[PDB]
Amino acid sequence: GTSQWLRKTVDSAAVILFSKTTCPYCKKVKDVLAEAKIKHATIELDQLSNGSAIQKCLASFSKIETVPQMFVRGKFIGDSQTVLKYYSNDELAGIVNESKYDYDLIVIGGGSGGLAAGKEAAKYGAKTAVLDYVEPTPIGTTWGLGGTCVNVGCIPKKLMHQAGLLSHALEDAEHFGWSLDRSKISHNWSTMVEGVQSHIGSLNWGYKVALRDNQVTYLNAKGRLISPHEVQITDKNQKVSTITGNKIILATGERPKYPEIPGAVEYGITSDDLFSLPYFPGKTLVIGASYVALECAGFLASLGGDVTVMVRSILLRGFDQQMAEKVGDYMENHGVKFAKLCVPDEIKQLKVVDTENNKPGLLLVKGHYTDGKKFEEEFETVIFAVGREPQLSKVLCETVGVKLDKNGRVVCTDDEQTTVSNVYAIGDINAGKPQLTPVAIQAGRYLARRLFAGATELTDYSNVATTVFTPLEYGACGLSEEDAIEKYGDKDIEVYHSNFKPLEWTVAHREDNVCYMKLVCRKSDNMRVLGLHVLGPNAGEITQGYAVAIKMGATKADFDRTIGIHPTCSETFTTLHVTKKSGVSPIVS
Amino acid sequence: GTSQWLRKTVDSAAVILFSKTTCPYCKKVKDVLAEAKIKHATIELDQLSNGSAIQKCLASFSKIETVPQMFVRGKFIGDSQTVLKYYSNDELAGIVNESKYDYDLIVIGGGSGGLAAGKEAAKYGAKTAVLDYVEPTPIGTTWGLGGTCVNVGCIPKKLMHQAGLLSHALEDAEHFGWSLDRSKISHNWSTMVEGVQSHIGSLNWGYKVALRDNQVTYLNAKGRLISPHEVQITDKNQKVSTITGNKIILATGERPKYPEIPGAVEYGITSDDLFSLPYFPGKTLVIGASYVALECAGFLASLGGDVTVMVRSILLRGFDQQMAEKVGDYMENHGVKFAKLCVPDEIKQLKVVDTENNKPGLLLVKGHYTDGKKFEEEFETVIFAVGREPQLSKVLCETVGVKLDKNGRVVCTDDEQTTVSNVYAIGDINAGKPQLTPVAIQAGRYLARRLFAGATELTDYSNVATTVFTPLEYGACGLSEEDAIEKYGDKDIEVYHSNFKPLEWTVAHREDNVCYMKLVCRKSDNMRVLGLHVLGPNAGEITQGYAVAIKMGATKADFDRTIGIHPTCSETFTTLHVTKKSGVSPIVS
Ligand SMILES: Cc1cc2nc3c(=O)[nH]c(=O)nc-3n(C[C@H](O)[C@H](O)[C@H](O)COP(=O)(O)OP(=O)(O)OC[C@H]3O[C@@H](n4cnc5c(N)ncnc54)[C@H](O)[C@@H]3O)c2cc1C
Ligand SMILES: Cc1cc2nc3c(=O)[nH]c(=O)nc-3n(C[C@H](O)[C@H](O)[C@H](O)COP(=O)(O)OP(=O)(O)OC[C@H]3O[C@@H](n4cnc5c(N)ncnc54)[C@H](O)[C@@H]3O)c2cc1C
Ligand SMILES: COc1nc2ccccc2nc1CCC(=O)O
Ligand SMILES: COc1nc2ccccc2nc1CCC(=O)O
Ligand SMILES: [K+]
Ligand SMILES: [K+]
Repeated sequence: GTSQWLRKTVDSAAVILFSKTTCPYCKKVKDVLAEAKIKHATIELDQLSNGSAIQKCLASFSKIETVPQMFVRGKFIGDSQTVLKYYSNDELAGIVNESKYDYDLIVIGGGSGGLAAGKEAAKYGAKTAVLDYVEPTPIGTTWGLGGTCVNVGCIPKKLMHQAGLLSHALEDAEHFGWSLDRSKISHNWSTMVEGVQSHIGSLNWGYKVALRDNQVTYLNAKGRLISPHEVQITDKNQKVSTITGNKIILATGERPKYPEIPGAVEYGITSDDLFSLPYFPGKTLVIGASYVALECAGFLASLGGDVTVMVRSILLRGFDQQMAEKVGDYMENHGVKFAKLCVPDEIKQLKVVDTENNKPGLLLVKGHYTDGKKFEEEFETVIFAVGREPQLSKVLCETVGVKLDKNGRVVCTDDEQTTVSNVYAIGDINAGKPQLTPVAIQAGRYLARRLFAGATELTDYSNVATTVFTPLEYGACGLSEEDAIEKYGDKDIEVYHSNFKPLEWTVAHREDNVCYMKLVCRKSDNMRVLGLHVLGPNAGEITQGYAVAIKMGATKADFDRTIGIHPTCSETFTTLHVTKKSGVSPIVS
Repeated sequence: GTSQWLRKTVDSAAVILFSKTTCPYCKKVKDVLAEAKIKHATIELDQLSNGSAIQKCLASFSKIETVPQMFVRGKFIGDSQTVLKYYSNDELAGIVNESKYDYDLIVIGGGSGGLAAGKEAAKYGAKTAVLDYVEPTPIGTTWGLGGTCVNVGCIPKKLMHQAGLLSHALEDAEHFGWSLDRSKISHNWSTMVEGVQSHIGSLNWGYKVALRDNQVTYLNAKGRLISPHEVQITDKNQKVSTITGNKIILATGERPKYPEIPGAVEYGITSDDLFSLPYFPGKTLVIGASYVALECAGFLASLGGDVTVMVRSILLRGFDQQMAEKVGDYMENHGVKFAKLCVPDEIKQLKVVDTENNKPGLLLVKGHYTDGKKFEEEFETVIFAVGREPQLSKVLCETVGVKLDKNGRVVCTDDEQTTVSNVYAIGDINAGKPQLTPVAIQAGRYLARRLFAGATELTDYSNVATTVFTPLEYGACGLSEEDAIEKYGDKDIEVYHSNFKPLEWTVAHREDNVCYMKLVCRKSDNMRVLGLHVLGPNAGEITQGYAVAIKMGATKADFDRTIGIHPTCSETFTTLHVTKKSGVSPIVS
């Protein structure tokens, strides 16, 4: 293992120093490198149990077993005397910059994964380029650096969710003694969008500054991988050039799908357009039943919108269906209409968007229900939320030899390596991985450390917690109840559950027995918690800490022995006792 | 162990059935007991690794080793034939009700611990009485069943905190696009108190119904333990009688202290009076620096109050002092005034409370600073928050033989047993234990199960998480940084930390680099997390789940391997990297 590790580490590191913490010669090299502004990885052999074995293996590359040893791009450069020789002769700059390639790393895609990977790689002296380009939506929407989450995903969706939550805060404030005339209070969509877009603008700028401050080259250019080490770039002026890189990270993400019906591309919008929409959507139809569809429907209804969701089959396919039903029931009871078992056939235009006075157009949506009844209703805005897909050319990928699956996603090893050994894929294009921002960031930063700092830690994609930011939020970590029963059998599954009522909801006259949580446990494995599920306010804050306990193998007894914090929603997890097998109601007084 | 356990279990259980899950004779006894409405504990010997040993030990009490075996108050009553004989002869009711004592359990105190203990004991057929009496405050305030938390603690404090948070929600709503004229919005104290008191009233009633539905006797009476098994009760009419009990649970809690200065008792109030105060406090002085003092000052300031806190030395003594400073700094920057290194000398009355128009009086407070300067300022309300103390007669406790410490709290074994072996103490009077509602409830329910259902599980009082519901909340679990350094030495402690900014605060134009979290870790124990600390919104929701991971022995690597939920405040715990030893700033972009 030690020999294989050392060979890979030496081959891939841009600039790396083998050192010991107590080694004055090591300190002298560190001081020279720091004076010369040369960034590098450092491995302290006296902080590794196999450090003595590593020292002996180093002689296979350098012919010495002493520290310090400095390497550049797979070549031993010297001990302390040799490094100080290069410095004193003004040779050291030329040596640490010598490469077959323009860059140690080229990241194609400046989103959650690619910016994380690029910034982290640059810290170890990898000469890094990040390419980002935002192909416009069909109506011409575009945005700045930072990817889906920053511009058209997690950040603006959660801000618009917060504007929706503040609706309920205005209602609650009267019950808690605040004197306000709600009959005279309205929401202004464009004022909210201006706020959200000013924050996004601060992130676009922040990322450009962060790349500049890490000596990363940012190119606003479309990248195409044309051979293992060569990236063709096309700038805004349609000027084409080629740059070369040692390691390549594909981090190009996905874009919204459209249904293949007349009028969809011409008259509908997607989440890409919604978060900067210059006009209030008005009476809205959301087609789809993903977390995006329900999140978007939810905040638009809480901002005073007339909202309908058109659902082909079920809500939140792949999530726990009991929890998905409760999420949708809350929405239907709080102002969202559902056209269930219904699909669209055509969108017709009745009015064009007013691009001068910022008002929506008008659309006729024709569809049909499974019962044979026609759907025909006017909406001001139609939002498709029917899935996202990667944008890689299947032909070009095959030419370079990067394997894709039938969905067009990249087939990777558990260390993000593609079938082209210097090329890696992270984030939403990595086939089979949870499509989440913190996953892409951990994958990118951990990969950068393996490539350029001799790290071994892999990303753990198991039991990744999530939250759906519907009007009543849904947090989960681990298996759905149905998936646990399919895997282990009904006889080996115990489910503990309870309704609960936030204290905040009492004086506000909100519902009893609507917030709900459950633990899905394995009887034969000491009642191991396989799945945790919570429907309630602040569900992401609730869920996150339990994700650490589940990663560690938490059992029901671990939950029971922990004392609650009172008064909280989360403390209910520490006192669950009603099982589903008992048939006793989970409702509470 | 098995023999000692069985003897204690048989001696203390009111009604207990030794059974096996697959035992038709056992089912017949269960069916008779259920028909006769006889509640009991059940131990299924085939669900215990030492069940076969227990069966053999049972013959020391019953002369048989078969199941079922039924016991009442330490006496073997019969196998299946004998129990059906008693039933068929109408003798079984008289047998299961025969005792030397009126009650199996008398709980003195109907608060967090005592109601938890009493309800749980009654489930196993313990004939239970709960005594509760609320001695009026000096101004005559009293309230109903449920104890400090329900009436004058956690429940109303967190509701008034929520009313305060909704102030900030009104401010935030304008930035998120809501059109409201804040210059015309005011708070009505009495409307909020009416809401809070209607919820408390629903809990007072709920508890009385819950005790009735568990066949618990509720006496609104002051109890005094006059011998190990005899409780003298004094009813509202000053009528005195004696009831007897097998087990006694002392669960009498604490009441606020007053400083020994002129005017304090006559003109000041405490948290006991604040939560039902019929008039707005108006310009308020809070004397003290406990979590109660700061929680109360905090919500009164957010409800438009002119509030000053008079601090003798430090804030939140016994909490992490870095975190206490940040808590107080946030308050001082958001409308709370602090009179630091100051003590009161006298309260003089300037105006009497208007009990007809619900307005406060007026008070002159005279005190002094450590620098020798006089304090002399008028306030409408003066709230003392200078500590709480138990109310047990030191003389009577000595007469029965219940040992108290120098603070008047009860000295208990790790199973809540006092120096009088049938008498137990739970909750705030249990010397050395965290004074928290969920602690009292877990202690009471776990004790009831040991007394009456043969349970062995003890309450774990280690690493109990807390939250201070100041305007910016502070959640913690485990050691303060200073206490970790005192225990293990500075060289063995590593502290990871970061500022952070809630996404909710961006568009709302709230502060960068004010919310803050840290992990206090032990270097020599695999970077074991000794203490977790977070200052930010929803800090109780954030902290609770990590308390399970800390109970399980979480390390920094456990935190790092877990993936964040985005966008949340809690996810910052999964990506901490800045150490205090590095000297690198914890501020973030
Ligand atoms: C509406 C919505 C809400 C979401 N909410 C959440 C949430 O709350 N929490 C969460 O964790 N996740 C959420 N997600 C998922 C999250 O946005 C993604 O998992 C994350 O953005 C994926 O990051 P990535 O680096 O794979 O790609 P992206 O962030 O999509 O970045 C890829 C970038 O590469 C660019 N690019 C594409 N092709 C090229 C090319 N040839 N050359 C150069 N650049 C190119 C793209 O235009 C883009 O800028 C949400 C997604 C959406 C759509
Ligand atoms: C302002 C404030 C805020 C708090 N906030 C929180 C918080 O947010 N979270 C938290 O976990 N904890 C909080 N606490 C602590 C919590 O209230 C206590 O830890 C908890 O109430 C203790 O329960 P207990 O059963 O020991 O006693 P108590 O709840 O005090 O109940 C004891 C009862 O016995 C009665 N009694 C006394 N003597 C006799 C007698 N001789 N005969 C009969 N009855 C008698 C008392 O009047 C009372 O009704 C707070 C406390 C205060 C004061
Ligand atoms: C994963 O996407 C789907 N998978 C399915 C599998 C089996 C049957 C139907 C399915 N429908 C969808 C996507 C749209 C929908 O939820 O109806
Ligand atoms: C625990 O209560 C205190 N302990 C102290 C110990 C040593 C020195 C002073 C102390 N003061 C208080 C209570 C009031 C205060 O915080 O000043
Ligand atoms: K518990
Ligand atoms: K992490």
